[PDB]
Amino acid sequence: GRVIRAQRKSGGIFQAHTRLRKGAAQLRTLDFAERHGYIRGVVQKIIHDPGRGAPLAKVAFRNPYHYRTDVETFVATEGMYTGQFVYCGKNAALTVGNVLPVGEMPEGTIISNVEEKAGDRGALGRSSGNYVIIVGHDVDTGKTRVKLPSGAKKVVPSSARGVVGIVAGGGRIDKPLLKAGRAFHKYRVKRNCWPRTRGVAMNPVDHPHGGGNHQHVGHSTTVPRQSAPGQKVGLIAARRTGLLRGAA
Amino acid sequence: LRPREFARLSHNQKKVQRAYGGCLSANAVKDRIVRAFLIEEQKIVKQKLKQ
Amino acid sequence: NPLFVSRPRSFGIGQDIQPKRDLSRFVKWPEYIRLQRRRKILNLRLKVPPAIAQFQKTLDKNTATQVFKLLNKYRPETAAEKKQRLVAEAEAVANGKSAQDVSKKPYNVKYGLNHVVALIEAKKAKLVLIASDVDPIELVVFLPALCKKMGVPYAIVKNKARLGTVIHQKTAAVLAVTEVREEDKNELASIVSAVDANFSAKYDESRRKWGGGIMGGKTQALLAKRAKA
Amino acid sequence: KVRTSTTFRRPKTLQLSRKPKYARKSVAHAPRLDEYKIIVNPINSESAMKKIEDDNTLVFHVHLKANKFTIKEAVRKLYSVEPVKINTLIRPNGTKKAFVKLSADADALDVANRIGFL
RNA sequence: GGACAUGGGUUAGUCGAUCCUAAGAGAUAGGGAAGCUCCGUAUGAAAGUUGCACGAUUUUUCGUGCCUCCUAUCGAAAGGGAAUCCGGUUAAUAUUCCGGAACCAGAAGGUGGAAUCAACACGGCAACGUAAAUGAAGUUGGAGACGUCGGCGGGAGCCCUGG
RNA sequence: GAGUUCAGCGCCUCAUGCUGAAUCCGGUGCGCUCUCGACGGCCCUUGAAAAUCCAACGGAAGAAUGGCCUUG
RNA sequence: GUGAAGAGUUUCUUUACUUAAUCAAUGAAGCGGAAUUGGGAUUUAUUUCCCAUAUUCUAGCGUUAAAGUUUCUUCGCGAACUGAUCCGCGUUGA
Repeated sequence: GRVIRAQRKSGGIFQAHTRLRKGAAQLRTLDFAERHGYIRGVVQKIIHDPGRGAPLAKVAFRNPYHYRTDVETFVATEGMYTGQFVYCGKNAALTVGNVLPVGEMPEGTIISNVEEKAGDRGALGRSSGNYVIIVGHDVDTGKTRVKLPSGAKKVVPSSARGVVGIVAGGGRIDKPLLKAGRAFHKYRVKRNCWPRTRGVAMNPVDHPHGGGNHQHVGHSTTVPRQSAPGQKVGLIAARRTGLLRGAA
Repeated sequence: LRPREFARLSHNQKKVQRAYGGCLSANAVKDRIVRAFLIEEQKIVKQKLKQ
Repeated sequence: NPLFVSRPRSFGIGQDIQPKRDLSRFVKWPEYIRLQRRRKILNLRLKVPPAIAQFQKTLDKNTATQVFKLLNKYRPETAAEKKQRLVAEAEAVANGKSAQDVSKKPYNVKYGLNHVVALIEAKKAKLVLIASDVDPIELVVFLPALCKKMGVPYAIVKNKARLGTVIHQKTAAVLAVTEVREEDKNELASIVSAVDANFSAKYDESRRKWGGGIMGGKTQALLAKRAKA
Repeated sequence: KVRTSTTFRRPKTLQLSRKPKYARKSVAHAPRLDEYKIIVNPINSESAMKKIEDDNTLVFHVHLKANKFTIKEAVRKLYSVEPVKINTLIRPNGTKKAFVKLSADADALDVANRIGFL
């Protein structure tokens, strides 16, 4: 046969389009000021990052060791404004836009850009309108239980930092794209993944679903998890199929 | 002017005779002066009242 | 004087730029510096076999000073001394007897690993001085056992460079004393007695004493704090 | 041994200069393109004649590696005339042509007469 | 005759390349690979060009010391960019030649002017202005530097119209 | 003083020269091309980088002496 | 690899350690422990059983040290301590 499109997406023309992107959205390097006290920064810009629904925030801090200022690229939280003072550290106040360790915050708080490990500069809850809820704590072997946007429950060390509030950008998926042009423009600044040709519309050489006098798969679309590349197409390791008629 | 056309000008033609002249506007300079004075006065007040 | 006023800096978190402080403990050192420091750390960790840990025990300052004072009186001839002796021997040989008629019996410290090992096997070395910093340790790891088997006094001393200094070399792995003068017979006997009271008398005990095996560092204090309460 | 920076940098070494025990080349080469390799021949075409008689400029066949400085020096020391401007051309045949304008105190016609192509 | 033969013809500090970087290419450190070579571009590197008068007659770039998030290059004749116009001239070149009239960059300091009698100007309420109006490191800011469509107003050239 | 138009003299004319005049006064625009200025609409599309240049905060350094003949 | 338990002269498991090995970040930028310290409990008291930090300001600025002694015995913008408590096997975290 032939190498399928999924196998062909290893790079090259399938890389992300990052010319217009302004920078990574890392929180900050976990330093002495954030570990022991707090540090004050000023939000000097709130800008639009192409390919990302949520806005980005350029925040200027003061270097504690050298005569210099450092500009960060926080993920903008809803309600943040330019000229606002944000505080990052263990002793920061429970205010929207501040970055605090998860272990220094009560139960039920809504946060964003949460670290999986203390120092990775934000991993969880970064897309627009998404947030992470702090479910509980455990002082002995200090670890915090949190609820992720997908409903999963994750345990993190009680030193990971998170931003109080919700990622700015509100509900973006509520508006229909309404035409291929909007879909074309949406994915143009993201990558070469649009449009998509159905496998049953191809030939047997191209896709496992191609061929036949009628457009049909001919075999179960649910494929095993331990499937070789080139045949891991369709529904991979599907626990169940059909309409989700009641789920939690 | 173009970026390198400023090199041919004299100093006074690229600057306004004021603090931060040629880098900040007059209103911005006035706001900075007022903000600096007020915050320092309140810092002195907070220090004195902390005893 | 009124103009001279105090302008202190708080240097707290988020207040003032921190002053210049020593950051050596946080400096990313070069690879060779890191290797030679983590090496000593690794030897401090782990259970060291007794045949290697026996070299961590060394003569104290006074005995080492006495030993080296004895060594300095018996040192190999330098280039000038060798040339002068050869010139005198050549001059005397032409118009007299052989070189033995003008040259006295030498008295110097024997050196060289193979030569010293042969002397110990031949029971001719009355004192053996083993360097404690031989990088390939297999060269001298058997020396204490060989000396104990042959019944000759052996001591472990630092600074293989210092051992080589007496023999006018950059480095000596082991030094051997075989013959000494009458005026130094008592000094050699006292040195032998002091050396035997520290190494030969404890050879059997040192065969079963494993070295290293210390956690140290921060975890030693952590264990102490945990065990205190 | 106080280190105020969290980085190690290589110290400064003497870096002694070269003091060779023998010269790699026994004899130094003669100056290449001095004057005579620079100036090959004059040009006496109809356009060249018009340039000499009207613009007070001489036309030459300078070497490909000669620049407007070496051409000026070669002209000065070969014909005792001070150029004021030099224009350089590379002909379609691959050879370099030079337009050398003389000062107002020197007539190109008599200089060309002295050279011997008139 | 764009054919054949013989000669002639392309003139630049200001036009481009050259400089910079984009997508990318690609040494070096290092790691794989039997190897041809592959990955890798401050990457797990002792990756220094630069800031400062300590010697220094006496009015100055020559050997130390202490130093701080620098860094290979290639990659656009449509991207960014220091600076030239008119008239004329040839058989064939011209913003390149000629005549006239300019501009930019770099180097020394050749003059004149300005401030400072005992060190770094004045005026205006202010927006700000001048012929000058001493400014090292360090830091900050701006220009370079930016989509598409639609109408409105102006200017230049062209078009039209009266003598 | 250039260029353009017209009118004459030489009359082989040689440097193709010399000598006369004009090149003036007005107006117009939902006009065409370019450009500038202030705006408005659209984006789940917000629409390069660098070289280079400039400005600011800051205070390193300076030495002219005899109210006048004298320096940076 | 190192130390503790357990099983009817032995190796099966867990329950801990890091120095092997692995992951992540950084200009390997403040890790651990001592000494001072006062709310604090012992208790006719002793930090003895206990953890303590300096900047919430509104879109300003914060660098090339001021001060205190004391070496010179002040051309000194001259040297040192201190201002900036002390010590160390570990760049930090998992």
